[PDB]
Amino acid sequence: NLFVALYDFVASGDNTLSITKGEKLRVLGYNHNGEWCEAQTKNGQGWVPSNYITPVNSLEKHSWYHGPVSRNAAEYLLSSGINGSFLVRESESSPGQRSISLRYEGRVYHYRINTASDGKLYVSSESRFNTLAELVHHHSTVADGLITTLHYPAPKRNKPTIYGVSPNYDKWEMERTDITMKHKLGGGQYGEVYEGVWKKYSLTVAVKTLKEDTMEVEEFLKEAAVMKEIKHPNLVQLLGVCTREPPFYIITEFMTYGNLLDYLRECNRQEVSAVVLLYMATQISSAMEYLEKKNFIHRNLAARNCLVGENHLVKVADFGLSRLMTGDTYTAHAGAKFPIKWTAPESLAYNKFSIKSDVWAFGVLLWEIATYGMSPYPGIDLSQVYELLEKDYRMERPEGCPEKVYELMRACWQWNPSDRPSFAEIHQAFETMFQESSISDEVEKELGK
Ligand SMILES: Cn1c(=O)c(-c2c(Cl)cccc2Cl)cc2cnc(Nc3cccc(CO)c3)nc21
Ligand SMILES: CCCCCCCCCCCCCC(=O)O
Repeated sequence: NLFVALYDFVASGDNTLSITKGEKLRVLGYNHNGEWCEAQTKNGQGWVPSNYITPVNSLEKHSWYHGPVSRNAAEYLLSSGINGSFLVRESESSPGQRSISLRYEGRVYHYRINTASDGKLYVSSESRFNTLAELVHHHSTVADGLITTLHYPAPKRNKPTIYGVSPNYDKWEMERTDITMKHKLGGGQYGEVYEGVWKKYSLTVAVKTLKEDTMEVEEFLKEAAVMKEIKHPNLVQLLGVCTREPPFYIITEFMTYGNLLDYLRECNRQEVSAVVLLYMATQISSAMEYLEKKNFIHRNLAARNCLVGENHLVKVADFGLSRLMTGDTYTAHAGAKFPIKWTAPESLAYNKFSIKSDVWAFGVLLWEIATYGMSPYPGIDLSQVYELLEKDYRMERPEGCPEKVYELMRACWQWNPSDRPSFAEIHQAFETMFQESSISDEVEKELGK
């Protein structure tokens, strides 16, 4: 029953324990939701995140084994590699089905790993092995059917998200004196949000403070309440709150690269190619699929409200969320002012919002991504937007945008909200979109034309 650490973890919450990647551990038990476990190492005993470690008898211990990663995600991971960079992944839908993804001369080759009647694994029928590791080791020395050898495991660059800072049940409150406030973020577009350092861990964070005469208190507290319940890799994560006395604080993880809109407008388009844009759009759809299933609506989905972290990780800002049984409608009080270009027709006309109006906004966000941040509805005056949309006018396909991506945009922009796809359908559509050629290849066909 031994485990090995897959990522480094530094102790700071006094009941937590520091571990080093590759070190062995004995697990004693789990916390209330299984997300943390009490472990013993040669250095001590304490709580560590459960997914930062794995059984010594598990495939995850191998640097090249990335588990449940999709074909498209694999192409993103390997976009930063070289000839011979590779990884082994498993199908999320159908467990047990694995494939090798390998980079060679700027292209990624995908190979299904076959299993014989006696359980042996192989890519080439002439070379079968008892275990996955033996198969990889064999192809690490001779290509034997593959375009080239498997030489460089794709790095696992991102530590798994930890939903909070403690293994204990509800321990959100923290000491304001342990927070050093720094400069405001976003030039004020997000309100009173500042970069800060959480001394106790010398950890950089984002802090929203309830200064007098700004946000209404009930609103601020509801936001804090909602955020305690949100747990998804692509939604900004809450780390703590200071609600014992003013100024109230909401403290979250810090996204280092700012918002997606600015990132796309200022990026190196060589580095941030179509496979990277697809990777980011997919992450956003995953976050929205979660809100959809958890009965929340966003109402402000746009690239300026998506934040970018390391290795193109993208998280949707989750301030302002509203609780709404998925299928019901939320009505805004007349007079509410909305960002017209991202607002669905039923919202513009009747102030009605639902997860379907978020689907419409996602379509506009997808167009912003595909254009590297262009302002929507170019060549059109806002006063005529609703009228034009009613006549079935929709933005034109962005230069180089693959046809299937634009069709998804058009599905999101169906006039009747019930005709639009769900976020579950949208996420699944991205994952199955380029199965017989890469997005890179499709962009080519679109341009060459
Ligand atoms: C702008 N903003 C927020 O509003 C929240 C946040 C908070 Cl503090 C409370 C509740 C909900 C959210 Cl989304 C979290 C957050 C985290 N990271 C960042 N990073 C960021 C934003 C703009 C510019 C830069 C570059 O210095 C870096 N910006 C963030
Ligand atoms: C999910 C997002 C996928 C959309 C990707 C669109 C990529 C467009 C690339 C445009 C090609 C550059 C043309 C040019 O400037 O000469």
